[PDB]
Amino acid sequence: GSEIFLASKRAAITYDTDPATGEPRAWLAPGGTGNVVAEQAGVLNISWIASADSEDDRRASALNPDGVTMELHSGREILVRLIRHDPAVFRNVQNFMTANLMWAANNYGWDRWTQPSFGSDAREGWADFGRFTRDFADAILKSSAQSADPVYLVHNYQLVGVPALLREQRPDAPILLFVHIPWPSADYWRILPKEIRTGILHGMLPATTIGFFADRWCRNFLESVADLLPDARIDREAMTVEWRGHRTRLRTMPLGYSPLTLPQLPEGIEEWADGHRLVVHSGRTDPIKNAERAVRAFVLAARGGGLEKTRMLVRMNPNRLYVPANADYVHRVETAVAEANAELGSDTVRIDNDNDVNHTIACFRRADLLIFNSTVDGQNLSTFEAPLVNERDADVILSETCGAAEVLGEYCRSVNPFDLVEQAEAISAALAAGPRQRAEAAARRRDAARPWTLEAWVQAQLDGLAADHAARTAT
Amino acid sequence: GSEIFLASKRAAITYDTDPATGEPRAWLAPGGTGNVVAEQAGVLNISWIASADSEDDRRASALNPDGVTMELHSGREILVRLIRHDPAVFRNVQNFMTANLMWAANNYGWDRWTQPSFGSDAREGWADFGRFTRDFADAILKSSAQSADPVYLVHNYQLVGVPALLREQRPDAPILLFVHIPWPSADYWRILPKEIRTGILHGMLPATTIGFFADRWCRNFLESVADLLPDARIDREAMTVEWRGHRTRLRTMPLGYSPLTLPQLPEGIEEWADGHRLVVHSGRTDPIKNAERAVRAFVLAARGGGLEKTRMLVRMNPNRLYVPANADYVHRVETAVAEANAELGSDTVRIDNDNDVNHTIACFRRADLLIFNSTVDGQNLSTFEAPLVNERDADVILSETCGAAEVLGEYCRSVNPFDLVEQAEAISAALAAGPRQRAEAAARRRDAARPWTLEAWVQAQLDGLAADHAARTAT
Ligand SMILES: Nc1nc2c(ncn2[C@@H]2O[C@H](COP(=O)(O)OP(=O)(O)O)[C@@H](O)[C@H]2O)c(=O)[nH]1
Ligand SMILES: Nc1nc2c(ncn2[C@@H]2O[C@H](COP(=O)(O)OP(=O)(O)O)[C@@H](O)[C@H]2O)c(=O)[nH]1
Repeated sequence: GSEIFLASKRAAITYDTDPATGEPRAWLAPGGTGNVVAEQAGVLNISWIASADSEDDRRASALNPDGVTMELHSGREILVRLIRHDPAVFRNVQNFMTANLMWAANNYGWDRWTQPSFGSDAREGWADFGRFTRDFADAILKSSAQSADPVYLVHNYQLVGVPALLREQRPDAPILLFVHIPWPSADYWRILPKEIRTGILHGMLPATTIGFFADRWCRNFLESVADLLPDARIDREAMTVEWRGHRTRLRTMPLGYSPLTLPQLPEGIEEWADGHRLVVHSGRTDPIKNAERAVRAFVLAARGGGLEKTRMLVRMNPNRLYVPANADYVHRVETAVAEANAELGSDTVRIDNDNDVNHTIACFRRADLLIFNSTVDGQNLSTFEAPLVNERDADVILSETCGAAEVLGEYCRSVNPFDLVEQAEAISAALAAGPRQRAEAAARRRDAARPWTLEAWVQAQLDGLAADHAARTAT
Repeated sequence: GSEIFLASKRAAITYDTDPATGEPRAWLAPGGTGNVVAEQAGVLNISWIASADSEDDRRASALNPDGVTMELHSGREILVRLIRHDPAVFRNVQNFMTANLMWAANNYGWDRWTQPSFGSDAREGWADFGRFTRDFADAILKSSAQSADPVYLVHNYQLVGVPALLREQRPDAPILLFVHIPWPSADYWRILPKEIRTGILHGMLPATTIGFFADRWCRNFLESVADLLPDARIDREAMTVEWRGHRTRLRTMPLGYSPLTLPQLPEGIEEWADGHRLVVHSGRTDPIKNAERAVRAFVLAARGGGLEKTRMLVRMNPNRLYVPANADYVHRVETAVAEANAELGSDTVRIDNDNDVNHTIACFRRADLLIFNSTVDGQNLSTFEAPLVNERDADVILSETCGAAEVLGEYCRSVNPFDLVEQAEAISAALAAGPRQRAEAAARRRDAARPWTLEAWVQAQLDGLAADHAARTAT
């Protein structure tokens, strides 16, 4: 029976009051990673350590300092411990991860000619990240003080410094670090200031296993290590790092969707889309989602004819609008949608900006063509969800730089996300395709997407960690 | 006796009139590559094929379509053949090579989030590049039609398509291709439209040898091949590619300086610099030269004290001012220099913009600190010339992303060109260093730079090509 200690940037908890008694309730959101880990076979118990990121979170942590036991179905339970970081440190590290710095570092945001220019702001953000990293390590370790053989699962890029600190106190523990975002090319990674580009590698490599969604990110990580750490010896075939006694295995662990996640359309959208084939692009208000280039490509396609009764919905998820790169991205999309309507006709392209996840699934079902043309994406789960719920045999245009292209690229229209001509031709070809060809393609697409569930991904992590821990013990 | 056929974008020829007779003269500029190749031992004769890029070049070409024999010293000669391309095709290919496209592709200019967006303009530029590529191949082959065992030396990025066309007609010939600019990471190279990113590789790989200035570019090239061509088999150790029968060797061939290049200062500059230590940043009007970040770093250093009697000259070489990225780069430097003077005092930082190699060498000699902090640079020969002529024991700040850092990085202050804090600290430390420490460092620096001459680089090319041709013949 494994004793699991899961660390992640957030533990999705819903806070409200009971509709009958009014007593305050806090219970876990279904479909989380912790809820799935607790269901696995070799799991005796599980603790979930995450950050307090709301005012409710701060009360819950202060009022239950060592963690609260939350009941799942089937009589399972998790000890959820929320860390109350320093407010000033937390807010700076949160800015440290946005496109103001670290997001642009791992999601290919800088042109090098004009950006970035690291000042004292980067040195202070890095110092605050260290304090934030120790906050997690001490909490994880204190939560696992009484465990004989704790198993550590460290998720999200915010925790890349945690493995070294865990290994410092627990030399023999299995430590998995999983990064949900891409790893950039060695030349791109070393844009970062020296203390950050090397210090981040020093924090991850003591892990037993480092997991990414895609082979490409594992490859770039290995090249970044070989480039920056001369005493490190990499093996691209075996996917391993040898560094100061640490043996580290790099693993690709693709994720697709959670069945528990898979309603009506947003207000006005159904009537607006009536009588028209509906092109749908969906994604967060993040520059990587590439909705501006999608809109331009839809215009280049419409100039080629055949799109007279076709409209485009740019479904958008508001997130971190306070980041200049995100707001600018919305502004650039709004411009392109304005110019698209100014040439093709009023109400040809529409933007819908909201958090209703049911509205997005409703858009997935209605779509006649799905565009997921990210400039880069750690994986992009929407490109798995959308074909699985779409009952219209919609084609899928998928960027080759999405992590999901390694799994689904053969079953989609794979495109260079920077080439408007190629993307316009894919839009035109996808809509010219007949009903029978689209139906057979969508069946092959759904079959390729179905196996990549949350549970299989968690099983991949545990089995993978178990095997590399056995290996690291022998070597 | 080898029969050499050198191809390059330009053959530097000076046209004017005799000061006594007035008859028009056309003779080769000393120190060119062709003049040095003709001087080697195993060279019986040599033909130099290049583009006509002036009106004098066009009249010279029209009047000698098969080439004009130009006399060198010691009774040697080269057949210089200038190609008269189609003006509309030529002008489009020149734009194809500028930062409007291909320069940004190999010199890391795009942020991916907002640039680039390839339209029909890229498809047409590529078609014109093909026509331009055939112009060179037929000219090279027609110049080598009567040669029994021709040796082909193809220089400059404009000719990356030439090796395949030569190999098409001369299956057994030694073909060297040398690229003077960096090769980007595989993830970055594949920004380009599919027909370009693969078609450029298809044109390069039939070469017997592909040469770069730095190990990093050879590595990135190999990774680009392995990523884009599944039938290609690379060997990172042996530095080779196996593709459709072609055996291709990748070689690093560093170049430093030409002794023939190594006077009066620019007007006003000597008096302006009198009584002050002079920081000197020199480079073309190209965004990669990074003069904007150098000026900001000089300001961060000056805020730390110790620079009260120090001034900095941003020496600039106008080149392709018609390119938006170059003009914007000049504008951004002017802004930074304006704000530097508005904070530290009038006439602290000065820009000197003109094309005069003698003025730049004079600035090299006067400098007390040299900054060559390129965002990226294929090699950067200025970082070799400047310490070799500087008689003031000036320190050298050298960007780690310059190809020259592979040779001189250990002997300079190597910096991350994007970190203003690190670069400011290097400026401060370089100016705080005492006379004796700087003198021993400059002596070691000159000793490391001295062997990398033009002649040694040409010998590297011929010896390297000879060895790879013997290997390719056996296999
Ligand atoms: N909360 C919320 N989630 C959404 C919305 N639209 C889509 N989603 C979900 O967010 C996820 C998108 O993740 P992914 O495509 O990997 O891109 P990410 O933003 O980088 O995680 C999918 O599971 C969607 O079902 C929305 O409006 N609100
Ligand atoms: N024609 C001309 N050449 C210059 C000037 N200033 C410097 N140079 C030379 O141009 C060369 C610079 O090359 P390099 O540093 O490799 O950068 P590149 O411009 O990208 O090739 C050096 O040989 C300098 O001596 C100038 O004002 N005019």
